[PDB]
Amino acid sequence: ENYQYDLWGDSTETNDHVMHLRAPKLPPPTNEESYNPPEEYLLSPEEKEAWENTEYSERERNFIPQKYSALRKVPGYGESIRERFERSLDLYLAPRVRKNK
Amino acid sequence: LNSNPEILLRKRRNADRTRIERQELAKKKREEQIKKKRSNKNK
Amino acid sequence: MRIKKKNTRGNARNFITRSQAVRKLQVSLADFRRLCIFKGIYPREPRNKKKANKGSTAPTTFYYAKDIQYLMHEPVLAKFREHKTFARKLTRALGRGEVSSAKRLEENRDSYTLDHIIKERYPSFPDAIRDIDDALNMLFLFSNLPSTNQVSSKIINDAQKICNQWLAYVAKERLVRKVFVSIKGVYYQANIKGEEVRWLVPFKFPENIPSDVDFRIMLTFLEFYSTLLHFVLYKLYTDSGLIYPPKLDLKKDKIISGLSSYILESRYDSPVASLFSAFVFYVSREVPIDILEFLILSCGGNVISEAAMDSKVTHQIVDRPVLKNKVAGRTYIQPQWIFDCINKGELVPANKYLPGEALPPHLSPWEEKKLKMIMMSNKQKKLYKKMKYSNAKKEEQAENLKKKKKQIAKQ
Amino acid sequence: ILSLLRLVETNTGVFVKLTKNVYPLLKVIAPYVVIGKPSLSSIRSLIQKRGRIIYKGENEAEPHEIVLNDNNIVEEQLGDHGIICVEDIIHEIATMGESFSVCNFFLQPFKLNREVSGFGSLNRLRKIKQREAESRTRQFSNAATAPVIEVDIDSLLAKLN
Amino acid sequence: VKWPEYVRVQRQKKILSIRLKVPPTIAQFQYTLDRNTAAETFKLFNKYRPETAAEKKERLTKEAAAVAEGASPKPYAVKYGLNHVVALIENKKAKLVLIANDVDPIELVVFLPALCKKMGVPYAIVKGKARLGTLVNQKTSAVAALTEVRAEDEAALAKLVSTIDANFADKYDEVKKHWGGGIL
Repeated sequence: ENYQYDLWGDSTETNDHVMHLRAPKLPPPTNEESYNPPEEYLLSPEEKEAWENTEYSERERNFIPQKYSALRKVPGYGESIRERFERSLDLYLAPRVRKNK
Repeated sequence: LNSNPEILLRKRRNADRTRIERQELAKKKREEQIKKKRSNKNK
Repeated sequence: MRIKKKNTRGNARNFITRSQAVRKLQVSLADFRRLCIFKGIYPREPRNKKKANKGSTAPTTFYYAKDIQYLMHEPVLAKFREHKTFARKLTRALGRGEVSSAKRLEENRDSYTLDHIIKERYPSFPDAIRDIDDALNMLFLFSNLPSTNQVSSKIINDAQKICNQWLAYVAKERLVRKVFVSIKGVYYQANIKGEEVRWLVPFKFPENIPSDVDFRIMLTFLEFYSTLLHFVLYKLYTDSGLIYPPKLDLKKDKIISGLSSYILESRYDSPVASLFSAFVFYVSREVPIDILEFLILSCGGNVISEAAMDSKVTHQIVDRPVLKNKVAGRTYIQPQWIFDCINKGELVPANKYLPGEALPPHLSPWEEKKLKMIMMSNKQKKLYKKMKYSNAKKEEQAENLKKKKKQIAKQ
Repeated sequence: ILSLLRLVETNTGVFVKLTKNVYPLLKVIAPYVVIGKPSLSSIRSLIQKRGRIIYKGENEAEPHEIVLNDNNIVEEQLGDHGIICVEDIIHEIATMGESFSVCNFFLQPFKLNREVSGFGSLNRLRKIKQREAESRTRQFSNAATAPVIEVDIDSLLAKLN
Repeated sequence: VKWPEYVRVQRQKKILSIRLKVPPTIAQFQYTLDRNTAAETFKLFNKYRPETAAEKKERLTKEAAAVAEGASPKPYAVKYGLNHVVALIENKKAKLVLIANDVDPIELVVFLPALCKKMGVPYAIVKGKARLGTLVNQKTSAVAALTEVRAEDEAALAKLVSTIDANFADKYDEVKKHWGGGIL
């Protein structure tokens, strides 16, 4: 029996009591880039190389939007480990600031 | 002025510089390993 | 008082440099970062960067003084030291030639546990479920990984086990609200104690691991999220549901090794949880099963696969341009129908989802003013011009969508 | 025999059917290979975790072996035999059919990771423990009437995945 | 460059070890057994590790857990104390006596090669007190002996004697003569 006990129980206490706990910000909800998109989202041939010309991390999308007729025709997305790794690095290496939008 | 309090991650600097650096470093250690294999076959 | 030294007071004892944190802890940078990952400690931004330094404008990252000063007395740091002692005392045994004493050193080895580290991080259960957003994204990625010399098979098998426990529970107590299939993977939304968690599952294909990524940073995140998930799942099961941990049928794990395996014993509120009740779906070979059978069993349907072979069935899910059998008893669907029935909740008509036709666009569930510019200050002109440009860059992109829609609709 | 089965590389798997012609050749390579009848999960998890396809690159390069990422690649290379997707390949591999000789040379060999996978502190001792476990779980008969040693592949591929 | 005190002392002691003319009972060391024969001596000597404190404890609790509720031959091991080795030579029970070349006071083991040549004990000065230490559950051992042996290892031991006689004692008959350390 490893990790087989309740540790919270009746736990009402919040950790956001000192103003120094910067909650790690849940990543933005995904907006219109599905396996089957409305094909106006599908990028123009000039911007396909212009997107590849721009340096990484100063880039709006981490991906090329693509159209697929069948669900079987959806490729295994290769740059997926890179995305979680970069998020992991963003948690403990990127400085957290309290901002007013 | 009706501002919403929220938290913001600043862009981790030298992300692209180190990215390309690790891209190169990985390939270099591969090639050095291959050179080790050949030179050990000359023993 | 004597004249106080300048750059030693306010922001100088409020913050510390990385180098000063590492040195103060007398711990390696790796192990400093390992503890930083476990404790949930991050660099913080001062109002003055140079007053936070000792005067210097320099590329520097600042930690909170009392945060590092609080990390110093901690059981995990002491256990890291114990691992270092164990490391040399093992290579002493191995390097000499004695194997039995080395094997005995493995038996007399305890390890650090991340138990008390969560109580101080997420004191309440609803706070832990606010983190499980990012926790389930690592873990479901690490399930869909080939084991390398970086990452052992035991690591991936335990991660996949937790993944299957999570999928089993969400399909048990019927807690799904939204689905979204993208290029990246498949997103889910789940009211886990009524706070809507979100998480991503990749497609079941071999994943090309780059040599660029660092599988030592990601392993510690896995190590923290793994234990966090063990305690979450115990809390969930022992509160409202089942015994923990559930067993798994051996000859079921031999067939699927997915979700129809791993049987779980015990001793609605939403329209999505009431959908597909008294419906039996025959999932064909062509579709991915483990990404789809989760959804059917979650809502209230039943699954019979083509794969399991290697009645009551009312729908078949098939992705072929030419379908062979065509019986009168079944209704034939391309999976998009399921991915819309979950999102709306109202059971969308299957007339736009027949095998052989193009699917619907699949939406996500998510003059005088130029003259009155003059009487504004620079601290208002800069801001107003920025807000004008931000609305302009949105509206012109909206015009791009409209122009592209018109240029495509002609074709 | 190891050229025909394309197993020149160490830590490398392949699927074959065993008949009265296959079995005599199995006794020759038995000190070099470890055999066994896998289960449906061993096959299915193995193909969805590892898989190579030798085909043309961008425009010029031929010898690229990449990954079983897609199903449209499966269409272009197989297609007309009745095979459309990766799961259909799993079907013709698990169940002995017509297209088995078609897809068996399509996934050429598998690339299993080695056990333990290191030379160091923990890894040397773990290799020592497994190396003595080898001669217990596998014997070299050396006689002309050598009984073919079959082992659990569900347990072995739990170690190698 | 500037080094510490102790570093300078051990480097000075190293060059002092070379540049002085040395008495022939010393420098009878360092004219030591070569790599192949040393590895082959240990391929035999590793088969007779004295039963380590953990192994002895677990076995003698196995005797208690079995014999109290519900014949063995005398076991053979290497013999490893200087009082005991110079006891065993002159008994005469030693068939192969291994002597370390690096000993903290050199004066400890200076009589031993010549006492072995006197008694007719087939000795070999092997390189490293650490290397002798490894085969014997100790940090250092200075001496290791092989009195009795299993019959499987007997013929190998007798040949190890004859190899060491030919390789060591015959090549280094000049070492009883010749003051070492005249290196320019």
